[PDB]
Amino acid sequence: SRVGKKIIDIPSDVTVTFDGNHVTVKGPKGELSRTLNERMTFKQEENTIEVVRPSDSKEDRTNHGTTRALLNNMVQGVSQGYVKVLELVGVGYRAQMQGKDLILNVGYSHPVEIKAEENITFSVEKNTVVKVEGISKEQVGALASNIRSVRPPEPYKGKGIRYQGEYVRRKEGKTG
Amino acid sequence: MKVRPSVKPICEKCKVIKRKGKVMVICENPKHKQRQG
Amino acid sequence: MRQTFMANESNIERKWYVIDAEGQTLGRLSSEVASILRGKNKVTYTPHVDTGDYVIVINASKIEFTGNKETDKVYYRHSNHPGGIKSITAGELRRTNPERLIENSIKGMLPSTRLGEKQGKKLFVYGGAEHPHAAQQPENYELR
Amino acid sequence: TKGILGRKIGMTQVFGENGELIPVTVVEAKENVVLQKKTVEVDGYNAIQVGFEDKKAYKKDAKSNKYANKPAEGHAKKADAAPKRFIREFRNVDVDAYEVGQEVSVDTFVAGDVIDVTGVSKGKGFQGAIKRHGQSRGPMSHGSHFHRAPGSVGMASDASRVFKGQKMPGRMGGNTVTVQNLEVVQVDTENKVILVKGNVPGPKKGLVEIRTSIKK
RNA sequence: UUGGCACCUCGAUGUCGGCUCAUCGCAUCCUGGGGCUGUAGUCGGUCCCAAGGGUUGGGCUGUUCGCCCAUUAAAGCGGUACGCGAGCUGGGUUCAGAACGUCGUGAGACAGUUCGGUCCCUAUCCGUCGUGGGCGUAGGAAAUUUGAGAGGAGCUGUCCUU
RNA sequence: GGGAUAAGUGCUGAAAGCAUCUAAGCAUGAAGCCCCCCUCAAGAUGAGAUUUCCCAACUUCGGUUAUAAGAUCCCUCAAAG
Ligand SMILES: [Mg+2]
Ligand SMILES: [Mg+2]
Ligand SMILES: [Mg+2]
Ligand SMILES: [Mg+2]
Ligand SMILES: [Mg+2]
Ligand SMILES: [Mg+2]
Ligand SMILES: [Mg+2]
Ligand SMILES: [Mg+2]
Ligand SMILES: [Mg+2]
Ligand SMILES: [Mg+2]
Ligand SMILES: [Mg+2]
Ligand SMILES: [Mg+2]
Ligand SMILES: [Zn+2]
Repeated sequence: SRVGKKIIDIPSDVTVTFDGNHVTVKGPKGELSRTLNERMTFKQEENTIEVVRPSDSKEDRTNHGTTRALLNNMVQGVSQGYVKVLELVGVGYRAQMQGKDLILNVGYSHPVEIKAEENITFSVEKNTVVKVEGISKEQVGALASNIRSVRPPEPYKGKGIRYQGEYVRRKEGKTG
Repeated sequence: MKVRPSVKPICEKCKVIKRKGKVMVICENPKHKQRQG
Repeated sequence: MRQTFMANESNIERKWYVIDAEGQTLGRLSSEVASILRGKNKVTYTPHVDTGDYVIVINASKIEFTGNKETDKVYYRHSNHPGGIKSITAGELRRTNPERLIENSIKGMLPSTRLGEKQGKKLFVYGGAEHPHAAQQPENYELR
Repeated sequence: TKGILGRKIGMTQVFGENGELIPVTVVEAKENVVLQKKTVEVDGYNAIQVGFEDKKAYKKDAKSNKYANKPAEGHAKKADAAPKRFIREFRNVDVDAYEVGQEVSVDTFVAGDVIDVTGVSKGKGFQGAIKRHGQSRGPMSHGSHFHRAPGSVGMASDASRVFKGQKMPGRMGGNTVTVQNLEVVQVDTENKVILVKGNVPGPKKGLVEIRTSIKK
């Protein structure tokens, strides 16, 4: 597992500490703690960490790769954070902030409220660019996915909520 | 979704995967989604 | 010449044991407990009388399964009414009624006789670590 | 959440604010007293036991249920109440809002309250499948010898039996019945009566139990 | 389904259709949830999950079917002795009468037709629906009760607003 | 309305540097499942719980006794049959 073998670089401002399996990483933006695979060992250097698997079994290789990826994601989340940006397409499709919550008006007969969660921040720009910012990559993905699934893009005019870089397949709606 | 005993690539972008014990094909082309059954 | 010993109620002595389900496999714990309840572990075993002991099983909620039995082992019952099949999975039954799980597992390994019913009545199962039978002074029993 | 016990007096009607005709049942609900208070600690669940309709005191050679026996008299005297004809528990109420020995007046309910009414339906005795189960008759003519019979009770070799739940003649009525979402039309505190919109189960003089409606 | 076989039943296992009463399966007719679409919308096509409930009156014919009228959200397909005649019917079919066509010298005969034509039984056992008595539940009683279990229910149109 | 799900839909994610709803992990998702609603229900022989009532003499001193609380017989009846 190349991903497992690869070493995680710790920025000077980030501190990683292990309690058996459970690990916690603190940094400028917050703290992230989770339980990693119990059969994986960690070589904790002053400026870097390495993940070690006991064997070359299928399960060991898979868990090695995923553990390395998860720990690296924790480190980068505390360091820089993660952001996902959605944009609204369609006349009248708008978003705005009701304090911390996000209210969307996308062609429904009612507005849709998405309640903010811990460690997550919503930001609306130009009424049509929503962005979710957080420390947890998983949480950012989940909340952005909920926002997009409120009304995903349709193919005949592209209207709806999309990830800003997303490619939306387009179809020719009307023919004689 | 195409559900059939014969699941296989329809184009070179089709990708054979396995989810929950089921052979599937996922593709950029939605017509090519296949689940074995 | 007939000389085989026969136990009877005058000379049978039934003890009380406690067995911890925690970390044990349902069926293997069950088969051993059933042997104990029937008295197959006594040199005076006599088939037409109950020579077995009382068993208390604690931590029933911490019994474990292998494979996918938690989601795939289904217990069915019938109400004797048309269409009256009801089912509950092994995992859900462990969640909601672990005592019943252990009891049915063990009682299914006892003969369907009047005597087997009586012997199965000597079983006491508790989901937690406590039992109300301190008065019976039960001894810990180690499986296998 | 409220509860009270009463007797069914009978049906009548009232004219509403717009002149609409409102059928009502009159329930006389005098002399309700909290006899006992059950709690999770002692009994395992919360409820108030209500006794309704004073009966006469214990006497030596009592021959009917009109006179309280000694067990009932002790139970009621513990609450400091006269012995009661009917005793029912209400689990839907807040036990902390009641004291043992308290009166429960009809004024606990207000006009407009949505309520469930429970009673014992009128008895009909032994009844056939047409009346008891609402089945169809056979033909009355065209050579028929099947008018009020219940019809086929099974199939054949499969299953060589009648299934449980087969509908057959037997005693009809006399069942506990709850009618949901009736309304309190009026409360008359002078006469200790509640007007319930519509009809409720049971014969006249039958015990009825009124509760705040469970669905909301 | 049409058959093949001839293994139970010829000291009898009543046979089509209808009526009454259902019950089960799902390979789903509607309603619920989805994927793909040569899905603009409204509609549709096709496939997947799903058996909770629901799934109509009439004309003709013994009919089952089928066609037709008028509806409906829909008018599902099957199993249960082509479910159910000790629950009902008895129109067809399969007795004795009579007749037509036809065949036969004839007596007669015809999955050809026609008109007429006896449907018994007081429930012993299991089963099922109700309703009592006994004993048990470690004193004898009156009330109020928990809920392990079990049963019931479960469907859908139209219109208004957006 | 709640909980868990189906077909699905995804997030994060390696095996397999990419990709990937899946392996670990986390979501979401049906008139269906388990509840919520209605009725029966401790012969639930595992026979449960609460409140109240009754409580002595005589004995071969094992035990008995009629009585207690209570309930019936019999009688007048109906909302019950
Ligand atoms: Mg093919
Ligand atoms: Mg007649
Ligand atoms: Mg049978
Ligand atoms: Mg032969
Ligand atoms: Mg014979
Ligand atoms: Mg299916
Ligand atoms: Mg269905
Ligand atoms: Mg038949
Ligand atoms: Mg028959
Ligand atoms: Mg005839
Ligand atoms: Mg012939
Ligand atoms: Mg005649
Ligand atoms: Zn392709």
